[PDB]
Amino acid sequence: MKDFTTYLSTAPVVGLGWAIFTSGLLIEINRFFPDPLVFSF
Amino acid sequence: AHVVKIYDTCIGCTQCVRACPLDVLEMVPWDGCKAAQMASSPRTEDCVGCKRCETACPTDFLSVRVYLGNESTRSLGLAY
Amino acid sequence: MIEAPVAIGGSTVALLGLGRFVFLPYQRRRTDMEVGPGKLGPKTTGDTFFDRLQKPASFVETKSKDPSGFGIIDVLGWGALGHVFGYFLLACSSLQDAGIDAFPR
Amino acid sequence: DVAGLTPCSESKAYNKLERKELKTLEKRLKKYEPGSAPYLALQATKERTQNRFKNYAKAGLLCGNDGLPHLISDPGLALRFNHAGEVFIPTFGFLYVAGYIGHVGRQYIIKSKEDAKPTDKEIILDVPLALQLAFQGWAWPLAAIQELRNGSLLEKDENITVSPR
Amino acid sequence: NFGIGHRLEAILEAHTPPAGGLGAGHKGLFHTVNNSLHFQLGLALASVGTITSLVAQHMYSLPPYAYLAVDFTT
Amino acid sequence: KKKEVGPKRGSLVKVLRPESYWYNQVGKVVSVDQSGIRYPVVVRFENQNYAGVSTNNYALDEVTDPPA
Amino acid sequence: QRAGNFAPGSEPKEYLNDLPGNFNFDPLELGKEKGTLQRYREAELIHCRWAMLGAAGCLAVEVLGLGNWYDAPLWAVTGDKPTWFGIEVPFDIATILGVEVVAMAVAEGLRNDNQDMEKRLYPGGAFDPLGFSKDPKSFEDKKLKELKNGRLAMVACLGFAGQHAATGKPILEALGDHLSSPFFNNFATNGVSVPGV
Amino acid sequence: NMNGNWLPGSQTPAHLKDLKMAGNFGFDPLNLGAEPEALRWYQQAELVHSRTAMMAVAGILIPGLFTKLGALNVPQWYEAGKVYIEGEGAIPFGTLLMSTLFSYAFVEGKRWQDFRNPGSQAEPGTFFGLEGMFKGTDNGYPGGIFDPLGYSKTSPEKLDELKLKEIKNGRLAMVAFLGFAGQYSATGKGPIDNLADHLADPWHNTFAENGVSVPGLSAVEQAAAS
Ligand code: CLA
Ligand code: CLA
Ligand code: CLA
Ligand SMILES: CC(/C=C/C=C(C)/C=C/[C@@]12O[C@]1(C)C[C@@H](O)CC2(C)C)=C\C=C\C=C(C)\C=C\C=C(C)\C=C\[C@@]12O[C@]1(C)C[C@@H](O)CC2(C)C
Ligand SMILES: CC(/C=C/C=C(C)/C=C/[C@@]12O[C@]1(C)C[C@@H](O)CC2(C)C)=C\C=C\C=C(C)\C=C\C=C(C)\C=C\[C@@]12O[C@]1(C)C[C@@H](O)CC2(C)C
Ligand SMILES: CC1=C(/C=C/C(C)=C/C=C/C(C)=C/C=C/C=C(C)/C=C/C=C(C)/C=C/C2=C(C)CCCC2(C)C)C(C)(C)CCC1
Ligand SMILES: CC1=C(/C=C/C(C)=C/C=C/C(C)=C\C=C\C=C(C)/C=C/C=C(C)/C=C/C2=C(C)CCCC2(C)C)C(C)(C)CCC1
Ligand SMILES: CCCCCCCCCCCCO[C@H]1O[C@H](CO)[C@@H](O[C@H]2O[C@H](CO)[C@@H](O)[C@H](O)[C@H]2O)[C@H](O)[C@H]1O
Ligand code: SF4
Repeated sequence: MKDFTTYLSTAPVVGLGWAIFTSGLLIEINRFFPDPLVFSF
Repeated sequence: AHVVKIYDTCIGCTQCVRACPLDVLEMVPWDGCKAAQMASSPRTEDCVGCKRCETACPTDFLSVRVYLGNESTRSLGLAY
Repeated sequence: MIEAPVAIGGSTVALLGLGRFVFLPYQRRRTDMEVGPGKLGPKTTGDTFFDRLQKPASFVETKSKDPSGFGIIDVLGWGALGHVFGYFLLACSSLQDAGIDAFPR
Repeated sequence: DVAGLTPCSESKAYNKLERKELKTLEKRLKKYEPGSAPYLALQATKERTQNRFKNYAKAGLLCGNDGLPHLISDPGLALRFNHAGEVFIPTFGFLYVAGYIGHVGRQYIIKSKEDAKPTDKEIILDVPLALQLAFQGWAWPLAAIQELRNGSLLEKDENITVSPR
Repeated sequence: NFGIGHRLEAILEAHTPPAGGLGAGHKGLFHTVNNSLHFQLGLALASVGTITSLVAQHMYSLPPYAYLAVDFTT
Repeated sequence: KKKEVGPKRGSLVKVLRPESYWYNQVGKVVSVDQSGIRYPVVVRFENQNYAGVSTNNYALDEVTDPPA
Repeated sequence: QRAGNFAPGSEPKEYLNDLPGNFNFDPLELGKEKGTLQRYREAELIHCRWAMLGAAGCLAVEVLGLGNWYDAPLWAVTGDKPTWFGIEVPFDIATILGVEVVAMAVAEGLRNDNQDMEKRLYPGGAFDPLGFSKDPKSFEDKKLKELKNGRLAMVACLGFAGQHAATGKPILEALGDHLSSPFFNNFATNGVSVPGV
Repeated sequence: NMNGNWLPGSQTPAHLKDLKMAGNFGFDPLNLGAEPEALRWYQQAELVHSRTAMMAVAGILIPGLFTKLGALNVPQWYEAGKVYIEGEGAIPFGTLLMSTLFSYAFVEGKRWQDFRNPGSQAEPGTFFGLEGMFKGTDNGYPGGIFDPLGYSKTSPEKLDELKLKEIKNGRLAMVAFLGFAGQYSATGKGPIDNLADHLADPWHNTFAENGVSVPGLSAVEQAAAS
C-alpha cells in the first residue's frame, strides 16, 4: 500500500489528479453558469 | 591547424588522451597536481577539433581547450 | 512690427554686455574642468598634418587686449546670440502685426 | 457612450446578431420532431443563447458598429462608468489566484529543500505537505509582504550564482 | 580648434549622478565609443533603424508627395 | 607543517572562482592536499554541473566561509 | 537647535541637524550628499523669496480692488495699456520682456558668481541696508521666520494656481465663499480636484 | 497560558501556545502571527477593526431597534446615507467624505507613529502642551484621554478580563456586521426585519430558502416538490 501510495505520490499522478480536479471544476462552473463573460453577481 | 591549450587546473586523470581519436594529447611529468601528471599537445597539427578531450575533462570549466581556425587537410578530416 | 535696426542692435549690444560684464566671470570657470591642464586637456599631439590640424591654431588664444578675457571668438558667439534673439523678437512682432494670435487665448 | 461605443441594450447590430443566431438555431430545430433528444438539445442551446444575449445586456456592456461587446480597459474610466468588473476585478482575482499558486510553490520548495535529497521530494511529491500548504495559502499577500519586510523573500546577490562577465 | 565649445569626454565625466545611483556614471565612455568602431556602428544602425521606422510610420499617414495616397500599391 | 594548509575537512566553503560553475555556491570540503599543489582544496557540491561532475579542485584564495 | 518636527516620533536625520528651519522632514532621504544639500538649501531660499514676492503681488493686486492676478497680463493679449495702481506707465511688451530678460540675466549672473556657500545662502552687505542680521541669535530667528513664511508662500502660490485652475473665482471671492459657505463650497465641491466627489 | 481552544484536539501553533495574549484561542491555521512584530501589527489591526465593528453594529442595531419599537423614526442603515444626502440642509457628500477622511488621516497618522515607535507621541512641546498624555500604555491601548474615567486603572487580572471582553464582543461585532451586509445583499431587508422573520417562521425564513445565498438550492426544492 505504501509503495502504491508513493507511486501515486509521483509527479505525473498528482499532475493528472490536479488536471482532473481543475478541469472538472471549470467545466462544472461553465455548465452551471452558462457563458460567463461579465462579472455581475 | 587548431590550437590546443592546457592549463594548470588539470589533475592528470589521462581522460582527455583516452578520448582523443587522433593521438594529439600526451601525459608529461609534473609537480602541480597530486597525480604528478600534466596533459600536453605535441601533435596539435593532427587535431581536427572534435572536442572529445573537453567532454572527458572532469574539472570544472575546462583544463583542456580547443580553438578552431586555419583548417588543413588533416584538420578537416579528409580522406581525399 | 518693431524696426529691425533698433531691435537687432539692442539685442546684440545687451548680449555682448552680458558676455563681457556678466557671464565672463562665469566663463573660464566652466572651462576650468572642461579643457583644464589637470584633466586630459589637449586631445592631440600634433605630429603629422592631420594631428596638428586637430591642434588649436595660434589665433584664438594668443593674447587678450581687452581688460577682461573677452576674445573675438566670444565676441562672435555673443553677437550671434544677440542676432538670434533680435531676429526672434522681430519674427514674433511680425507674426503679431499680421493679425495672427499664437498665444493661448 | 465612451469611446464612441453604444450600449448593448440600445445597440442595433447586437439585435441583428441575436436574431441571426436565433434564426439559424430555429432552422436547425425545424428539422427534428418536437419529441426528440436533438430537439431538446437545440432548444437548450437556443435558451442558452437567449440567456447569454440578455445577460450581456443590462450590465453596462458596450459594442461598436458590429454588435460585438467591447471591454473598457482603463480603471477610473471603468470605475466611473460601471465597467470595473470587466477587467479591473478579473485581474484582481487572477492576481489573487496566481499569488496563491506562487506562494504555495515557494513554500513547498523551501520546505522540501531542508531534508536530504530534495530532488526526490521534488519528483515524488509529499502529498500531505502539498495539501497542507494548499489550504494554508488563503492569506498569501500578507505573508508575502511580511517576508519582503523581514528580508526572507529575497536572497542576497553574494549567495546567488552569477554568470561570468 | 577655437577657444569655445564642448568636450564630449568632459560632458561624459560630469554626468555622474550623486549618491551612487549609476555608480561611476558615464565616466570612461568617451574612449569606449571612440576606440570601438562597433559601438558607433551599433549606435548608428539603431538610430537609422528607428528613423526608418519613423519614416514608414509617418509617410503613409502624412503623404509628402503629390498623388501618393491615391497610389495604393506604391 | 603547523595546523593545516587549508580549511577544516567537512566544513562548508564558498567558491569565489568566477569561471567555475559553482561561483557563489556552497560546497563541502572532502580533502586538502598538503603537498603544495596549485589547487589542493577538494570541494564536493550537491548540484552537478553540465558535465555531470560534482567535485572540483580549488586554490586557497578562491574558498571562503559561507555568509550567513 | 532643532526648530521642531513635522511628525512627532519620526526617525531623526543626522545630516539635518544644524540647518536653519530644521523640522526633520525628508522621508525619501533626498539630498543626503552635503553638496546637494547646500544646493537644495540655496534653491529653497530663492524659491522662498520668489514665492514671497508672488504671494505679495497676488494679495496686493486684490486687496486694493485692482483685479485678479490671472487677468493682470491680459492687456498683452487684448492690446490694452499696462497699469500699476492707476499710473498707466507707458511701456510696451517689447520694451518689457527685453529689459526684464537683461536685468534678471545680469542679476542671476552676479548671484551665480558668488563663489561662497554662505553668501550664496545669505549674501548680506549691500542686500542688508538696515541690517538686523548683526546679532547671531536674531539672525537665526529671522532665518527660521523667513523659511517658515517662504514655505507658507510656496503653498499659497500652489493654492492660487490650483484654485484658479479648478474654478474661475478670484482669491478674495474664494475666501469669501469659504467663510460664507464653508461646508457647501470647498475643493470637494468643484468636481475637478476630486474625481466623482 | 491560553483562554481556550477554538478547535479541541488540534495542535496549537507554537507562537500562540505559551503566549500571554488577551483573547487568544490559537486560531492561526495560516501561521500569520509567526513573527512577534507581525503579531503586534495584527493585534492592533484586530483592535481597530473590532472597534469599527462594534461602533457600526451599535449604530445599526440600537436605532434600528428603536424604530422597530417605534420610538425613533430614523431609516435603516442601507438608505440612511441616501436620505441624509437629500436633506434640505445637507452637507454635500464629497465635502463630508474628504473632511472626515482628513480627520481619519490625522488620527491614523498618530496611530502609525505611536506604533512604529512606542511612546513617541509624548515628545514635549508638540501638541498644545497636552502631548504628555498621548503616551501609549500597551499595543493598541493608548490610555489618557482615551480612558478618562480610569476604568483601566485596576488590577492586572481585571484589565485582562476587560480586554478579553472587549475583543470577544469585537469579534462578535465583526461577524455581526458581515452578516448584516450579507443578508441585506441576499434578502433585501433590515437586520431587525430578518430577525423578526426568523422568529416568526424559522424554517421558511433562512439563508438556504433563497437562491442568492446558495445557488441551485431553489432548483432542487422545485425538483423535490414536483
Ligand atoms: C488566456 C486567454 C483567455 C482568457 C482571458 C479567457 C477568458 C474567458 N473565456 Mg476563453 N479560451 C481561451 C483563453 C482565454 N479565455 C482558450 C485558449 C480557449 C481554447 C481552449 C478558450 C475557449 C473558450 C470557450 C469555448 C469559452 C471561453 C469562455 C471564457 C470565459 C470563462 C469565464 C468563466 O469560466 O467564468 C468565470 C470562472 C471562474 C472565475 C472560475 C472560478 C475560479 C475561482 C478561483 C474560484 C474557485 C472555485 C471555488 C470557489 C474554490 C474553493 C473551493 C475549492 C477549494 C475546491 C472568459 C471570458 C467561455 C465564455 O463564457 O466566453 C465568454 C466560453 O464559452 N473561452
Ligand atoms: C482566463 C484567464 C487567464 C488565464 C488562463 C491566464 C493565464 C496566464 N497568465 Mg494571465 N491575467 C488574466 C487572465 C488570465 N491569464 C487577467 C484577467 C489579468 C488581469 C488583467 C492577468 C494578468 C496577468 C499577469 C500580470 C501575469 C499573468 C501571467 C499568466 C501566465 C502564467 C501564470 C503563472 O505563472 O502561474 C501562476 C503564477 C505563478 C506560479 C507565480 C506568481 C506570479 C504572479 C503573476 C504574481 C502575482 C503577485 C504580484 C506581486 C502582483 C503584481 C504583478 C506584477 C505584474 C505587477 C498564464 C499563461 C503571468 C505571465 O505570463 O508571466 C510570464 C504574469 O506575470 N497574467
Ligand atoms: C511555483 C513555482 C514557481 C514560482 C514561484 C516561479 C516564479 C517565477 N518564475 Mg518560474 N517557472 C516554474 C515555477 C515557478 N516560477 C516552472 C515549473 C517553470 C517551467 C515551466 C518555470 C519557468 C519560468 C520561465 C521560463 C520564466 C519564469 C519566470 C518567473 C518569474 C515571473 C513570475 C511568473 O509567474 O512567471 C511565469 C511563470 C510561468 C509561466 C511558469 C508556470 C509553470 C507552471 C504552470 C507553474 C508550476 C506551479 C507548481 C507546480 C506549484 C507547486 C506547488 C507544490 C505544492 C506542488 C518568477 C520569479 C520568468 C522570469 O525570469 O521573470 C523574471 C521567466 O522568464 N519561470
Ligand atoms: C509648491 C512648491 C514646492 C513644493 C515642494 C515639495 C512638495 C517637495 C516635496 C518633498 O518634501 C517632500 C514632500 C518629501 C521629501 O521626501 C521629498 C521632497 C521632494 C523634498 C514651490 C512653489 C513655488 C512657487 C513660486 C516660487 C511662485 C512664484 C510666483 C510668482 C513669481 C508670481 C508672480 C505673478 O503672480 C503675480 C505676482 C501677479 C500675476 O499677475 C503674474 C505672476 C507672474 C503669475
Ligand atoms: C469597521 C467595519 C465596518 C464599518 C462600517 C461603517 C462605518 C459603515 C457605515 C454605515 O453603516 C453605518 C455605520 C450607518 C449607516 O446609516 C450608513 C453606513 C454608511 C451604511 C467592519 C469591520 C469588519 C471586519 C471583519 C468582518 C473582519 C473579519 C476577519 C476575519 C474573518 C479573519 C479571519 C482570519 O484571520 C483569522 C482570524 C485567522 C486566519 O488564520 C484565518 C482568517 C480567516 C484569515
Ligand atoms: C547591445 C548594445 C548596443 C546596442 C544597443 C541598441 C541597439 C539599442 C537600441 C535602443 C533603442 C532603439 C532605443 C530607443 C529609444 C527611444 C526613446 C527613448 C523614445 C523616446 C520618446 C519620447 C520621450 C517622446 C516623447 C513625446 C514627444 C516628443 C511627442 C509626443 C508626446 C511624447 C511625450 C510621447 C550598443 C551598440 C550600444 C553597445 C552596447 C550593447
Ligand atoms: C572695434 C573695437 C571695439 C568695438 C566693437 C563693437 C562695437 C562690436 C560690435 C558688435 C556687434 C554690434 C555685433 C556683432 C555680431 C557678430 C556676429 C558674429 C553676428 C552673427 C550673426 C549671425 C550668425 C546671424 C544669423 C542668422 C542668420 C544668418 C539668418 C537667420 C537668423 C539668424 C539670426 C540665425 C571696441 C571699442 C569695444 C574695442 C576696440 C575694438
Ligand atoms: C464547481 C462549482 C459550481 C458551482 C456550485 C455548484 C452548483 C450550484 C448551482 C449553480 C447554478 C444555480 O443556478 C443559478 O444560476 C443560473 C445561471 O444560469 C440562473 O438560472 C436561472 O436563470 C437562467 C437565465 O439567466 C435560466 O436559463 C435558468 O433556467 C434559471 O434557473 C439562476 O441565477 C440560478 O438558477
Ligand atoms: S581530461 Fe582534463 S584534467 Fe584530465 S588529464 Fe586531460 S586536461 Fe587534465
